[PDB]
Amino acid sequence: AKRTKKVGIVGKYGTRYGASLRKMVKKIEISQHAKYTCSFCGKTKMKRRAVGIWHCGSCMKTVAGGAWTYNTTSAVTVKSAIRRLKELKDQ
Amino acid sequence: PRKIEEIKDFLLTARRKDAKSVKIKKNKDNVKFKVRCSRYLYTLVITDKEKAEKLKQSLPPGLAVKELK
Amino acid sequence: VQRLTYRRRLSYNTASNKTRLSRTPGNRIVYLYTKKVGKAPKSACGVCPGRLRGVRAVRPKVLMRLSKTKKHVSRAYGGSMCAKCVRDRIKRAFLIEEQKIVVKVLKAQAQSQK
Amino acid sequence: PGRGAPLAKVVFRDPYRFKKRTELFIAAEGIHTGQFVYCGKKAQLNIGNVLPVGTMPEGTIVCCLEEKPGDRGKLARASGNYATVISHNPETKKTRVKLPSGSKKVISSANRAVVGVVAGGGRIDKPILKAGRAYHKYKAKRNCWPRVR
Amino acid sequence: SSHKTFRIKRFLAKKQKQNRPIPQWIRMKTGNKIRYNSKRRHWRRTKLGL
RNA sequence: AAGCCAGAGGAAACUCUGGUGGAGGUCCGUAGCGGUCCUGACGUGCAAAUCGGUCGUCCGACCUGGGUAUAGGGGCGAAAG
RNA sequence: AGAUCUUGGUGGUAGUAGCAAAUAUUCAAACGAGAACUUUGAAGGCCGAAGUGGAGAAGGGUUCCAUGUGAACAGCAGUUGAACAUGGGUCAGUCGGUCCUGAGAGAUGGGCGAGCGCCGUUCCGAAGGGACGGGCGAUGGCCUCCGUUGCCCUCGGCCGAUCGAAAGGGAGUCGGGUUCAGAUCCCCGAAUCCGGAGUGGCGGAGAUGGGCGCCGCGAGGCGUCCAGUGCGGUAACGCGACCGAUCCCGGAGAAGCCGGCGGGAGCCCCGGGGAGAGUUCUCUUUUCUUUGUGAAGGGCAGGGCGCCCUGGAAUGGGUUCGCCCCGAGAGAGGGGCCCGUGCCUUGGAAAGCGUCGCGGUUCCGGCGGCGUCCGGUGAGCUCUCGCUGGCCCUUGAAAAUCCGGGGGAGAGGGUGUAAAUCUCGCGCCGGGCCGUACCCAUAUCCGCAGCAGGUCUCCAAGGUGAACAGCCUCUGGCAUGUUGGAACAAUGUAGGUAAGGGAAGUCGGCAAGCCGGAUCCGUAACUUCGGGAUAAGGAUUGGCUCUAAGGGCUGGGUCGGUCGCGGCCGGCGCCUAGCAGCCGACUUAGAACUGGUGCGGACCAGGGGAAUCCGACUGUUUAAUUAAAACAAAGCAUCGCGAAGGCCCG
Ligand SMILES: [Mg+2]
Ligand SMILES: [Mg+2]
Ligand SMILES: [Mg+2]
Ligand SMILES: [Mg+2]
Ligand SMILES: [Mg+2]
Ligand SMILES: [Mg+2]
Ligand SMILES: [Mg+2]
Ligand SMILES: [Mg+2]
Ligand SMILES: [Mg+2]
Ligand SMILES: [Mg+2]
Ligand SMILES: [Mg+2]
Ligand SMILES: [Mg+2]
Ligand SMILES: [Mg+2]
Ligand SMILES: [Mg+2]
Ligand SMILES: [Mg+2]
Ligand SMILES: [Mg+2]
Ligand SMILES: [Mg+2]
Ligand SMILES: [Mg+2]
Ligand SMILES: [Mg+2]
Ligand SMILES: [Mg+2]
Ligand SMILES: [Mg+2]
Ligand SMILES: [Mg+2]
Ligand SMILES: [Mg+2]
Ligand SMILES: [Mg+2]
Ligand SMILES: [Mg+2]
Ligand SMILES: [Mg+2]
Ligand SMILES: [Mg+2]
Ligand SMILES: [Mg+2]
Ligand SMILES: [Mg+2]
Ligand SMILES: [Mg+2]
Ligand SMILES: [Mg+2]
Ligand SMILES: [Mg+2]
Ligand SMILES: [Mg+2]
Ligand SMILES: [Mg+2]
Ligand SMILES: [Mg+2]
Ligand SMILES: [Mg+2]
Ligand SMILES: [Mg+2]
Ligand SMILES: [Mg+2]
Ligand SMILES: [Mg+2]
Ligand SMILES: [Mg+2]
Ligand SMILES: [Mg+2]
Ligand SMILES: [Zn+2]
Ligand SMILES: [Zn+2]
Repeated sequence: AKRTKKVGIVGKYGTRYGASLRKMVKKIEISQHAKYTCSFCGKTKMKRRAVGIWHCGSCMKTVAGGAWTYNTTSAVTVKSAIRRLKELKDQ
Repeated sequence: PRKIEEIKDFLLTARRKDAKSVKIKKNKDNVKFKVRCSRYLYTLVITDKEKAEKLKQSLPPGLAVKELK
Repeated sequence: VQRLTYRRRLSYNTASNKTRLSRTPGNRIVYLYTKKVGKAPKSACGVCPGRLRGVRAVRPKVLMRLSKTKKHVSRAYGGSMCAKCVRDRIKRAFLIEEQKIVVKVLKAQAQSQK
Repeated sequence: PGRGAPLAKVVFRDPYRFKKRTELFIAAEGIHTGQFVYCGKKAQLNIGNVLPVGTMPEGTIVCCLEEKPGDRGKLARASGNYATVISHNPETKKTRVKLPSGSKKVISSANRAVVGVVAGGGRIDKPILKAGRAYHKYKAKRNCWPRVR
Repeated sequence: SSHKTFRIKRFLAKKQKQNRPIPQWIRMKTGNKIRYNSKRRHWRRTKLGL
């Protein structure tokens, strides 16, 4: 059955640290411990090893990513911008 | 210790220069011929008795033939 | 029951002070001081996590008294690299040299026009 | 340990003798093992490449910027941070850039930098929540944490 | 302790050798003025320097 | 606690139930560490700070050996001079 | 005569306080002048495996062991002693140090400094003194030919001395016996590591085959030419070696904490067979003890594999306690590798042990007989190995040392019973120096002491029980903690009980008392929705006799149509709603009967509720009068700083 109404993964923290702080850390912990689809082998085995380091179990590929997510929206926009500036630079 | 499988190997092991002595042990089930070489003790196990006696007379001379019984 | 004592002056449960129980011909239990568990080599590719096969896993100084055959595999890079990554390197080398030939031929035929 | 940015162990070839040179670049976000990075004046604009700022366009952003032309990277090294190449002037060989603090700095056009943002993301987003977590954080850095007013 | 250095062992050896009573014939010498070894040491009463 | 299985109800979104799982500066409580109260004992003591019962904590900012570093207007201090 | 005068001595107090923390002693005998205390025997107890047991580190330094003494000391005594005196005792290639580096310490260059010096540790250094390679030579000499040596060429960044761990890294010793005191060190027996072999110690490998002319009945020989730095497997990889430098690459060393499973061992438990004891008032085929195989080899189980080959999977399948895995190759079939501490074997029974005897060498590793057997269990406990997970704004040493690979500079011989070479088998020699006794604590250490304090570890039985709890016991140990005897006043210290009332006592329920385990129900306000919560409240609990449920192993044939009372194929038949036999733990639920309603019978073991103040919580704090509301904390906010910098030392 459903075990908690709303705390979910931050039920391990009990009543401590404040409801808003637990809610804030909840989504970060979910993204931290989530398994992402590897973009190299296609398997859903890309998980965080340390902060900023994301390793795939299958193809043994290690990627530099975000602290809590596999990639940050900042870095994604940066990659798109660098591609656009490269294709503008060359002709 | 090393276990010699057949009889010819025990013969040319006993005919070695470093063979100090041989000890013959008569057990209930078998007879053990143990030659004391430099590094190892080589044991040959003979199940019957006539072959053990034949080996006893075919041991080379100039070697201690100590009986353990 | 019979209780045991260390046989050496190292009295702490350190990594070098590991024992196992042994029954002597005198019908008593004693400590035998074990050797550390050795590890097989890891592949020089540094990608696949398994350790190599056909190589005896011992402490590093024990490899000095082993024969040559016990420490390698009869293959190129044998005992240093895994078979899978050796095949990958063979194919990669051949195909990249073929690609070099292709681009050389391509520029040689492209330079035909002033 | 002690920094939030992952490090990238990158192996080059020595151009003058038969040897392999191992470097410890600061990992720009997006790079992966088995990737080829290119360092020099003629390197292309890709994440992880190192090339002088003067050869970069007017809006690119960079990771491990040199404060002086010839030392190793000094600016925008902490995780998630980056600098922006604002402007150039071919005469006097100067490039104006924007630092993570928002300040504007004029540097030589020969200063090298890594393209992209440094990995390690929004590490400061997560609340620490625990004096113990703070203790473990600063134990890997230095003796500064329990701060008496 | 059981583990000790050679210099420590030699120091203790000298202390052991010189911790003994005076010979009986000393008191018969002409103008002795010595009654007993006043430098006797017991292992439990007073401890060595080291 | 998350994650997972099955059954059921729903048009969907999803929901309910029973298991599984074993998180946590989590709870009771040994050893350990500490030292609340009796303002108990003792108070020319066993002791120049100890003892008895009762107690706080007991997977962590945990306890502890050894090796090192910091020396006097200096050190070191989750701070009591 | 004074100075709480200085030093020394002596009184009253006073034969006084006191010799009261941790349950406990008793009987007989011996020695002896002398016995509450010594020794022996018997009995009663305690520690109760987290010990009052067995061993170490630090520290001590001879306290260890034997003999003797009874001066002083052991706060009574002593025939005893950790006292005193006289002697004796510590044996190593394989146990440590020694070697390595760690945090760090610290020379030189340089810099500073009046100066002793101190800053600095790669920084302002001409910082490599080495090298199998090639050449020039001296022939030193068994002048064949390889060993010497000087110089030249080439190559050579540990880029920094050195020190730093008896718990880190670090090759390789085990079994039995032996002393008054030593043993993994001595003796016996089995091994093993490292180093060396120049005149090469023995084998084996390399390596000894084809072609053509001839002779020869064939087989087989002669001459010539050409190979020959091994071989097998599709593969994983295998085989006993398996040429090779400078150089390069890699591995091992070399890695946190926690969880859950599984394998192995040791211990525990159960059923028998022996041997020896115990009980026998009655019963008990009974109760207790004991019932081995080291290292190192070989073989085989067993465990693991993110290793290979065939093949291609949806009606998706496999699979764990959990997971998890698959067209990047599932399931299935067949292989390969690693570990192998388990079993068997050599060691090995000759030793050891248990028993029953026989000789004596005042004190024999004496001699002899018999035995050392068969099984079954498991969420058991402890080690160990493995698999798979979780956590981290924490990612959990380095270096000696050893090895593999890439490359092919070179070396080796002209077909010889051959060469260079060899990580293969056997053989030969050596392993120096230092430590090693004992205590390791209610008596060998520190605390002025034989001081209720302090002081780092290892092993760990039975019952009860959730349990390394408490309580009782076995192995082992001890004598009640620096004295005894006789009484049982007050006051005390520690522990109990108390009719009726139930906080009226007191600053204050201080102290004590109530509650307490488990099972079945049942649980409020409030809330950050996680909690509160064992809320509160209620019922049950023994013994005995049963009843149900929860599993594991094998085998299910229709038969002589025939001869390897047995076997190869087949006419020869329908367990397919699964049976038959055997074996096995604990656990739960229910029922009857039963006791003076007693049953978590000892032990273990929350009193509860309604509020107010403060601090969010967990944490920390005045060692020796304050544990708190104080400090810390996450969170929030502000400030400085782009390195010629901010803050700080000097
Ligand atoms: Mg060590
Ligand atoms: Mg064994
Ligand atoms: Mg503060
Ligand atoms: Mg003392
Ligand atoms: Mg807790
Ligand atoms: Mg608690
Ligand atoms: Mg008091
Ligand atoms: Mg004050
Ligand atoms: Mg006077
Ligand atoms: Mg008195
Ligand atoms: Mg008294
Ligand atoms: Mg008892
Ligand atoms: Mg002890
Ligand atoms: Mg003594
Ligand atoms: Mg006395
Ligand atoms: Mg003495
Ligand atoms: Mg140099
Ligand atoms: Mg050293
Ligand atoms: Mg001894
Ligand atoms: Mg055996
Ligand atoms: Mg398969
Ligand atoms: Mg026997
Ligand atoms: Mg000793
Ligand atoms: Mg004491
Ligand atoms: Mg003192
Ligand atoms: Mg005492
Ligand atoms: Mg008493
Ligand atoms: Mg007494
Ligand atoms: Mg009353
Ligand atoms: Mg009453
Ligand atoms: Mg009142
Ligand atoms: Mg009143
Ligand atoms: Mg009270
Ligand atoms: Mg309440
Ligand atoms: Mg009943
Ligand atoms: Mg508080
Ligand atoms: Mg608050
Ligand atoms: Mg304190
Ligand atoms: Mg205090
Ligand atoms: Mg206090
Ligand atoms: Mg606030
Ligand atoms: Zn992948
Ligand atoms: Zn690989």
